[PDB]
Amino acid sequence: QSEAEKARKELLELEALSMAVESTGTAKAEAESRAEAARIEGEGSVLQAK
Amino acid sequence: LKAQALAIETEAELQRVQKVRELELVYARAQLELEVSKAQQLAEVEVKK
Repeated sequence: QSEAEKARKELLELEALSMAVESTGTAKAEAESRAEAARIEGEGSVLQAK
Repeated sequence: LKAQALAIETEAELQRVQKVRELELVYARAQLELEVSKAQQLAEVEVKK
C-alpha cells in the first residue's frame, strides 16, 4: 500500500494539472466570448448614436 | 465606447437645446414688447379719461 500511495502521488499531481487546464480553458472561453459580444455591441451603439 | 457614444449624443442634444432656447428667448422678448405696449396704451387712455 505504501508503494501504491507513492505512485498515487504522481497520479494526483497529473490529475491536478489536467483539472486546472480544463477549468481555466472553460472560464477563459466564456469570458472572451462575452467580452467580444460586448465590444461589438459597443461599436454598434456608437454608430447608432451617430 | 460608452463615453464616445455619450459625447456624441450629448453634443447633438446640446446643439438642439441651444437652438430651441434661443428661438424661445426671441419669441419671449417679442411677447414682452407687445405686452408692455398694450399696458402703456391702456394706462394712457384710462388716465386721459
